[PDB]
Amino acid sequence: AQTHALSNAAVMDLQSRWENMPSTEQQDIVS
Amino acid sequence: AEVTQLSNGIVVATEHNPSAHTASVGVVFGSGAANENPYNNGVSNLWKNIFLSKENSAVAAKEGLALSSNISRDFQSYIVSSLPGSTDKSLDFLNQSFIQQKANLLSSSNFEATKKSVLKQVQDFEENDHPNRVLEHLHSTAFQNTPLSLPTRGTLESLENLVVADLESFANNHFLNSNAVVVGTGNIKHEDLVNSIESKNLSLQTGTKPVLKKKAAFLGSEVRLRDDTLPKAWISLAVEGEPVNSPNYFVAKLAAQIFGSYNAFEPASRLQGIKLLDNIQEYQLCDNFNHFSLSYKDSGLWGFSTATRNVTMIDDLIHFTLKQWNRLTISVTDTEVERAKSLLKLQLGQLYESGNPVNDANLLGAEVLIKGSKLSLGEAFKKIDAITVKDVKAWAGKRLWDQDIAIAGTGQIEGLLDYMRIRSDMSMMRW
Amino acid sequence: YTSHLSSKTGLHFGRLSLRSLTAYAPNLMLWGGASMLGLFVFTEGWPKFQDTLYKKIPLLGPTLED
Amino acid sequence: LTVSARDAPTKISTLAVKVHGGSRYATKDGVAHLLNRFNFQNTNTRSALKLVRESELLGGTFKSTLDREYITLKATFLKDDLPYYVNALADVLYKTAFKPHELTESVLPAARYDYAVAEQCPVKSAEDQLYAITFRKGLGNPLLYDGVERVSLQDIKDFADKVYTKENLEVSGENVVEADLKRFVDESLLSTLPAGKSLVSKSEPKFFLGEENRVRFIGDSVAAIGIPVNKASLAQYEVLANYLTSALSELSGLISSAKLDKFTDGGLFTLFVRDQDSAVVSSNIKKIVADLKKGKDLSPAINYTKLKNAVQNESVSSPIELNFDAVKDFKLGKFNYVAVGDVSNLPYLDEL
Repeated sequence: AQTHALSNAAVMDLQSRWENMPSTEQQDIVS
Repeated sequence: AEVTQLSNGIVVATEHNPSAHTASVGVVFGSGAANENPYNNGVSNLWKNIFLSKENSAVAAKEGLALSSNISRDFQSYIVSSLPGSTDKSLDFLNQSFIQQKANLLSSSNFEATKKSVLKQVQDFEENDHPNRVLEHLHSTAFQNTPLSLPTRGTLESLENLVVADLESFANNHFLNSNAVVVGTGNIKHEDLVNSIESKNLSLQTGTKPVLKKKAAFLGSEVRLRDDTLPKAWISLAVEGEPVNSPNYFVAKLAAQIFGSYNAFEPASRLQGIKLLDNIQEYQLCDNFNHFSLSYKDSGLWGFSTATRNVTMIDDLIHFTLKQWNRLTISVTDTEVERAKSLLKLQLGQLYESGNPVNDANLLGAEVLIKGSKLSLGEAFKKIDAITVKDVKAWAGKRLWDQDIAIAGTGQIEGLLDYMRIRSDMSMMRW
Repeated sequence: YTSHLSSKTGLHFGRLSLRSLTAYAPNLMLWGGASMLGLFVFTEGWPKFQDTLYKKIPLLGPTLED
Repeated sequence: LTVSARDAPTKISTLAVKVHGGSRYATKDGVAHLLNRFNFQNTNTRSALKLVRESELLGGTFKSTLDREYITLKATFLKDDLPYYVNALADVLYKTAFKPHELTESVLPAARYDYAVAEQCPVKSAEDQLYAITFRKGLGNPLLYDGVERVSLQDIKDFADKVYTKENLEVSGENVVEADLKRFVDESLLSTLPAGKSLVSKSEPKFFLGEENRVRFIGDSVAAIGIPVNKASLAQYEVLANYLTSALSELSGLISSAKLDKFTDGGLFTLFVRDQDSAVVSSNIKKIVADLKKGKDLSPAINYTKLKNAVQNESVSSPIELNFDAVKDFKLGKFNYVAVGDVSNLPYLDEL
C-alpha cells in the first residue's frame, strides 16, 4: 500500500549483511 | 484419555482428561525467538504483550475466560483457558481477534502504551533478576552468530526500533497455516476435533515458513559482567546437549538428574544426596544447584547453574563439580542409576500431569510440532527402564569428555579462573 | 515394592567399594603396563637391560655392533 | 480420622495428611513454625536419613508445608509404593523423638534463614501486621519464630501432644485407590495415637477493625489495606478481589495483589499498593480508596471469578461450594491499614 518511511530493522540488516538473509524476504523488501 | 492427532490443513491435537475441569483451547505456533533475526528482537515479546493486555481486557469484560501465553524459543503458546462448557466461545474469540482482524488491535495508542510497558518490564528484569539473566547470557554466548542466541525478551536498542510495519511483516511471515496447530488440552473430546475445521475458521496467510539459512552451532566462550555491587555470585556451566527427536533425550535427562537439585538452606536436602553434596556440605561452598539439560529442535544444552554466597570459594565448587562429572563418565554405581531412574520417573509424572491445563497444552504443542506425534508417557516409562549403565557411559563418553564449555555469570565472579582452570580439568589426567 | 525393598549392602572398606574396584581393574592394570613401558623407555645404558631388550625386539633394535 | 481419595488413570500419585493445627493454635507464638521445620527428621523407630533417603531411592519425595491453620504433610510417590509411605508418614506423625540436642543445630539456622528471606519483602510484613492488628491474640499470631521468646523443648513437645492426635486429624491423597488407604491406616501406627479433641472453632473469631500500625522499614513502600469477612457473606469479597486483581477494571496497572486468604469460618480481604518511590503510593492509594468507597457495580465479572476459583483448586479437600449468583453491588464501609517502609509521606487514616 505504498509504505512510507520503511525504517525498521530490515533496512539495517540489509545494509549490514545481505547474503545471510534467508533468500525469502529478499523479494518482499526489493518489492 | 489418549492423545489424538491428524493432518487436515492445520494440525489438531487433543489430550482428553476428565480428571480436571478447566477446558483450554489455543494455538501453538512453531516459531519464535529462534525464527527471527538479531536486529528485530522483541517482536514476539511485543506480540505477546499487546495480546495479553488488550485481549484480556476484552475477554474478561465480555465473557468468562482468562488468556495466557508463553514464548521459550520457538513457540507462541496463546492458550486461552475456559470452562468445560464454554469452548466454542473461546475458539470463536481466538479466531476473531488473533489471526484477524488485527486493525482493531494494533492502534497506535495501544501499541505505544504496550511498547513503553514492555520497555519498563525488560528494564526491571535486567536490573532485578539474576539466574535468568545468566541463563539468557549463556544462550547468547553459546550460539554466537546463529538464530538461537538472541534472547526471548530482547534488547532495548532492538525494542525501540520497530513500530507497526515490522510487526505486521513478521506476522505475515510466521503466522501461517503450515506450521501452526490447535491444542485442546482440558476435558473436551471431539467438539474441537470438528469445530476447528469449519466454513471459515482458518488461519490466514497460506504458504510456508521462510527457512533459515543456518540452524545452530556451538563454540566455547565466556560472558561475565563482573560488578562487585551485587551481593552474591552467579555462574552457569554448559555442555552441548542432545536435540529433540534423537535416541539420546532420555539418557541425557538421566545423566543430568543423577546429581540433582540442591538448596543449602533446607533441612530436607543437605542430609540426602550423593558425593558432591556431602563434600560441599562439610565446609560452606555453594548455595544452590540446578542440573538442567535443555533441548531444542536444532540443538540442546546440558547445563549446571549455581548462585553461591561465598566469594573466595568459587574455585573449589567448580573443581568438585567437574571431578564429579568425570566420575559420571568413568564409573557409576548401579544404585545411583536406579535412584536416578526413579527420581526422573516421578519428575516426569509431576511435570507432564500437573493439574493446570496450560502446561500440558504447551508441552503437547511443543511435542506435536517437533516430534510430529505425541509420545504418551506410557511409552516413556516403558523405554526409561531400559536405560542401563553401559548406555550412560557411552553417552557421556561423547557429550562430556573434553568438550568445549560455555559459562556466563553476573555478580562477583572475579574469583573465577578464566578458562584453562575450568576446561582442561574435565579428565583429571587419570581415567 | 510393598513394602520392604530388601536392600543389600555392598562390601567396602569405608570409601572404596567393590563396584569401583571392578570398574578400575583394567585401568590400573594397564596403568601398571604403561608405567613399566616408560620404565623400559628410561633405561637404555644398562648392559643387562640392553642385552634383555636386544633379543625381544630384533627387527627394530639391532644396534650393538661397533 | 476420616479419609478420602480419588482414582486417576495417571501413574503418579501423592498422599497428604492435613493436621488441623498451626499458628492459630500455638500457645507460644514461635512454636508452630519451629515444630513444622522440626517435623520430618529423627523418628525413634528409624533414623533421620538412614531410613528416609530410601524414600528417594524408592521413587518419592517428602514435603511438610505450613499455613495459617494447616500443618500439611505431603509426599509424592508412584502408584506401587504406597504402603511404605503410609507407614513412614504415620511414624513421623507419632511424636516419636524430638531429640533435645538436635534443635540448636538442625532447625534453628533454618528458621533464621526462613525468617530473613521472608521478612525482606514488605508484602509479608504487611500481611502479618494486618492480621495481628485485626485479630489480636486470637486467630492472628506471628507465623514465624523471630526469637522474641525463648521456647523450650518441653513446650514444643507439649504443643505436639496438644495437636498431633487421632481425633483431630485428616488424611487425603489423590491417584490412590480408596480401599488401600481405608485399610492401610489401620495397619499402621495411626490407629494408636491418643484421641485428643477437635480444635475447631464453633463461632467466628473475634475481629478488630479501624486500628492501624506503622513501621520504618528500609526499602520500597507498601500500603496494605484489610477488611474482615464472615462466612455468611464471603462471595462478594472474593468476586471483588478477582475484579480488582484482573485487567477488567482500570485499577489494574498499580495494585500488586488482592488475594483473599480463606479460613474455616472467615478471612481477611487484603490488597496492596507498592512502588519504588514514596509519593506515587500516596496518590495511588488515595484514588483507589476514594473510588472503592464510591461504590462500583460488580456483576460483570462473575464468570471470570468462577473460572479462576475453579482453576485454583487442585486438592481433594474441596472448599465449600460458594454460590456465585447472589452478587449485585458493593460499597466499602470500615477497614484497616498498615504502612511499611517510609512513613513521613504515606497518608494517615483520617484523610484517606
